[PDB]
Amino acid sequence: MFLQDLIFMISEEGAVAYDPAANECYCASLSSQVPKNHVSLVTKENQVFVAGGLFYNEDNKEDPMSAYFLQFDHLDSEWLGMPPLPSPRCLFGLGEALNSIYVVGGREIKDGERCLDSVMCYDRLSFKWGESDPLPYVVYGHTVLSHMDLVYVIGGKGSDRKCLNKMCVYDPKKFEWKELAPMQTARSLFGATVHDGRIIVAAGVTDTGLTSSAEVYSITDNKWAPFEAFPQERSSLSLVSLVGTLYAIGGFATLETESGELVPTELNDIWRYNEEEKKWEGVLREIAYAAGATFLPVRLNVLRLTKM
Repeated sequence: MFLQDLIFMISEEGAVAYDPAANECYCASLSSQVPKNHVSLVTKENQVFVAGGLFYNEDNKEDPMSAYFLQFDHLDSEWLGMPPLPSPRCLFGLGEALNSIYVVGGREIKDGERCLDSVMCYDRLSFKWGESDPLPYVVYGHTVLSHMDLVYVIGGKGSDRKCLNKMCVYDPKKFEWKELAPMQTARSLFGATVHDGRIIVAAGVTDTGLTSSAEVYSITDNKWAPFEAFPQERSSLSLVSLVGTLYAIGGFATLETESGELVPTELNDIWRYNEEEKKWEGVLREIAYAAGATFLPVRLNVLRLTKM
């Protein structure tokens, strides 16, 4: 057998792996160890990390709260403990480059909820956390992407709590943050991925609502262009590129009830981008029930999983 590339859905309820081509769904983990509020990343080498939540640390009188840091154990479908993130922040993003995992920006969980320009780095050889070169601006709710040992920071909200069209990139070899071309539409809490060597963004919150808009960025040319709008305005949409196909998954949308009420609603649906027609197409209404799920492309041995 060879591992198969699947959509991996992570939440407090467990981990579900979905093959969107066969429409087969598998239970990858029954563990609850991932905190509801979390972010996740998969390395090029298929290792899955999660950070989030909050807990009282054993050891620190000055800063008594830390955040969980976990790594998925492929042998027993449990989450392995790691040295915790010594920073009780939220609405941050996770990146990776060279032999480090990066926790980028965000805002403080407690008093005054300061927005952050700080970057915490987990050194995978030494097993220690520490501070890396700070961002050029404070930012939370942004998306972080990792490609060719660069770490991209896209959108979010800044020091005035307004949405950003900015994008910047970190090169750890040069210790250098650089500003890249901005998006057309400022957005936070949005979906983004690298796909066929370009960066694609979709949906998001804006300063006074939501957007369905999408855009595509050429890394080579440092230029944005419009991309097929997603069919619905949403917050916290996820994009996942899986063996050449772009998928859009979940997030919050507005339900109009029979009586005309406009109610926010959380979805775990999946759509695919039809490249030939340049259109989004529904795939499933609900992968599984979850709140606050994240989604990644992950290779797994299907014969070890429980079919659902």
